[PDB]
Amino acid sequence: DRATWKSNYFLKIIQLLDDYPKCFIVGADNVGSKQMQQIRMSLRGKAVVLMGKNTMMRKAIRGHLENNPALEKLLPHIRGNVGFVFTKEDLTEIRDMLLANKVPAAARAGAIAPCEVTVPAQNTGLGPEKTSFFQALGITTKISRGTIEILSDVQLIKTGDKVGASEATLLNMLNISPFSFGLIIQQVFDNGSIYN
Amino acid sequence: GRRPARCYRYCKNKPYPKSRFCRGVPDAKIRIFDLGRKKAKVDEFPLCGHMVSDEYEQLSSEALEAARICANKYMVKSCGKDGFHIRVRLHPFHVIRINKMLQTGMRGAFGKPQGTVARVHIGQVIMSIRTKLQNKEHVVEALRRAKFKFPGRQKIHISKKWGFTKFNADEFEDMVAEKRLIPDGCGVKYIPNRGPLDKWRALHS
Amino acid sequence: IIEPSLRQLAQKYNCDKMICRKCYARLHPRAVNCRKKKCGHTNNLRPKKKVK
Amino acid sequence: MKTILSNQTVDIPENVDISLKGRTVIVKGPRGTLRRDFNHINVELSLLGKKKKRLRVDKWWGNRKELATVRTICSHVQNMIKGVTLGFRYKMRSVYAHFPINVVIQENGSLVEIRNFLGEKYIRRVRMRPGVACSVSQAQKDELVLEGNDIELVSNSAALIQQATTVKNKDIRKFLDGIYVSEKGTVQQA
Amino acid sequence: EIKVVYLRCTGGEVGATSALAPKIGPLGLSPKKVGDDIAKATGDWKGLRITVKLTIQNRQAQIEVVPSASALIIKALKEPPRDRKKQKNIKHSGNITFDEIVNIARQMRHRSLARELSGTIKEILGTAQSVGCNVDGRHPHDIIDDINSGAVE
RNA sequence: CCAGAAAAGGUGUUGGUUGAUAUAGACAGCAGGAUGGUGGCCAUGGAAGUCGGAAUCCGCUAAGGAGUGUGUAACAACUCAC
Ligand SMILES: [Mg+2]
Ligand SMILES: [Mg+2]
Ligand SMILES: [Mg+2]
Ligand SMILES: [Zn+2]
Repeated sequence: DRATWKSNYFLKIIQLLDDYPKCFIVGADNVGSKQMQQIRMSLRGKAVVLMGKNTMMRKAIRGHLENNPALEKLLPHIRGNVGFVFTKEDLTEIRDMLLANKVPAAARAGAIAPCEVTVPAQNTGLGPEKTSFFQALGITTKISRGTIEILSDVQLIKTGDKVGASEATLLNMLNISPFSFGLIIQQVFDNGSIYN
Repeated sequence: GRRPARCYRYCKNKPYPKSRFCRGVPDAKIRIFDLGRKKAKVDEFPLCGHMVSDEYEQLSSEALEAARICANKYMVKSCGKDGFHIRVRLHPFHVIRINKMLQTGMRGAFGKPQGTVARVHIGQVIMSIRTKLQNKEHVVEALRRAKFKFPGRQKIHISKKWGFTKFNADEFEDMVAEKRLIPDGCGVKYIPNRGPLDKWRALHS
Repeated sequence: IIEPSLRQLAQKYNCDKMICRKCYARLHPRAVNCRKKKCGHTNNLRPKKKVK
Repeated sequence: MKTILSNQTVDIPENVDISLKGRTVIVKGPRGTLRRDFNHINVELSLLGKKKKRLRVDKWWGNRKELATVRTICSHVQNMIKGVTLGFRYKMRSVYAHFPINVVIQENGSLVEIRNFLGEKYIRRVRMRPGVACSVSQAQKDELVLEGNDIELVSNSAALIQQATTVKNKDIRKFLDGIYVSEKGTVQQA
Repeated sequence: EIKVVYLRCTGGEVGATSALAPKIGPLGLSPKKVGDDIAKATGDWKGLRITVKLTIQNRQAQIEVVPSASALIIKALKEPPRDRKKQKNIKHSGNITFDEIVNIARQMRHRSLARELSGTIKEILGTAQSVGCNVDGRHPHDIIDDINSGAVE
């Protein structure tokens, strides 16, 4: 049950700080479960990424402060959905792999937009049967060669706007979605030292 | 067909059973009294819930079967088709009478047998269900929705007895391990320290 | 003929309600007990039947 | 159970000058003054702190049916502070399937004539409340803006013109027309 | 030009119900030329549900079989295949054993939709009681064997 | 006595019994995930978690049911357990 789950989590965070003296305090903000499964399974030989209740990691580290007092610098740097990357491999190669493994996620029907979604004026591959998904946004379309030609560029979703459920579907069926979410690393712990 | 059951409700008359003197009694329509996986051992249905009456009244033999079907139909949905045992523990014996009018009047008044009814004392187990100890709320809800078929007032009490036995649950497996009572189906047999000694030898052999 | 966020604005006031089984009254969507004393603040509610 | 004491302080901001005449409060600031007598509510309103920074409502020996009226008083004082600092802008949009709802504003924000609702020829003349200024907003095609100080006047003058536009004897689930309250914000922001 | 399409065909018998035309016609080529070749190219599957990728170019598509973990195990259970008369309840008893289960786990491994092979044999032994099979005792018999008596790589 | 009411209910309110979970940070509430084998096997014209019958595992996990509900011809899209 949940009590022995917490007590096992204490053990599997005690031994993962007794093993690796080198850590990343990385923000797992709004990444997918499979988009973390890809990175976790890909770096399995070369990293161990860990998450959990931050108010549980506070007391899990304070149960080690009996032994290693250099872990106190981790405590003010656990706020928000932030977790651990444990390794004995590198200092910047797996950093660049964290930077390079981030995947452009699909446009959620209600997520905030970080960047200026627009569509280039082009001939898509949808076909004439699927014009009503452009008519819901008011895109002036033309049928050529059995597909749909978007005549002009459309600024449909701008930076810092709500992504509508109607205007999120045509991004999915045009198979372009600029929302690349990944790991947003901000605090490094390496042998009792912190760098940005 | 039959008159409303608010008429034949209180235990007014003497108990007047189907006998040599009262003949021609029409049969009470409850005839299956216990069901479920009634072919089971005592070890595998420990838990038991009783619908206990709290009025001295008469429950009709039709209401008994209605409540039995309502308590069965819930647990074939809930506990699977062989995860319980309902035993209705009120067989109806009191036949009730009817003076029907067609003009003679009240003269020569003694009723024909109409139906059979069960006279229920204060604090008496009407129905009882045994099942696993994990199906506790299923017994509670099944007896609750079977309460609405009876008139009057019933409470729901989950007993301390191992199933349909008269022995307590905290002592049942102890006494089985001590070989003081042996299983024979729905119930157990209690062995005293009083028999001839070959019956002691035959169970310790 | 109508735009979808406007029809959702209209139907949160017209459609998206609860309706009580007894007394037939109209309640807010997160309702558990009826408002009317005429039904005894009863507990059995239903949603409003959506249009087809 | 009578509890012995319930209280809840309300931080009034810097620009608001609040005073209280016995139990009747007066909140003054940029946009005007609001007065609302609580002479039904049977509490202790005390304006503690010099610089006069907090209002404090006390209830002594109250069961829960009258302890419920403490954050009620606090929320009326907070909506009384908000409508004098920031104001109350209720925007409300006219949803129409076929016939356009033609709203014209008369008596410089105090009367709303609603025309052509479902093609009907009866015109809805709805008077506003004293302190509320209706307007047809620019940069949005059919949106009414109700601005004022008292939230119980702004919202009631919204609900009047919303209940003036109802269907009769038809399926309300399909004839989804009328003016409906869309956004409940402040007039100026912070 | 280079494209890819998918279709979930039915094994050995050519499906008369054309699920081929509405995805091949607007791409240009004949669908009846291709959809009969899918079924003979599968061939040995012969009874089951089989997903098939087809990379399609300006000249022709290419027919190769996508493996499924529940389909590779039931082609390995080799029961006498019923014809199109389609009777009841073909529920899959029988005995498969551990070596060819590991060999199917090889293909789920090099699919690269997997963990290491000691985990893949567990998550594919779960498919044995999914289909309903019996390695003289299914994954409840195989809970504590792979715990400390594994035959893994 | 005796001159009128019941089964059934109530998030009205007041007591009372019993069991839970909660600073290893709960209940709400607002936000982020809600994955893979897999569109699990039977079946069905079509059932991809969501009409049906039995199963109900594993892996990755901080975590996610061979799925609580709304949906679909079937998906999709949303929602819930966690
Ligand atoms: Mg009558
Ligand atoms: Mg008598
Ligand atoms: Mg009509
Ligand atoms: Zn009601």
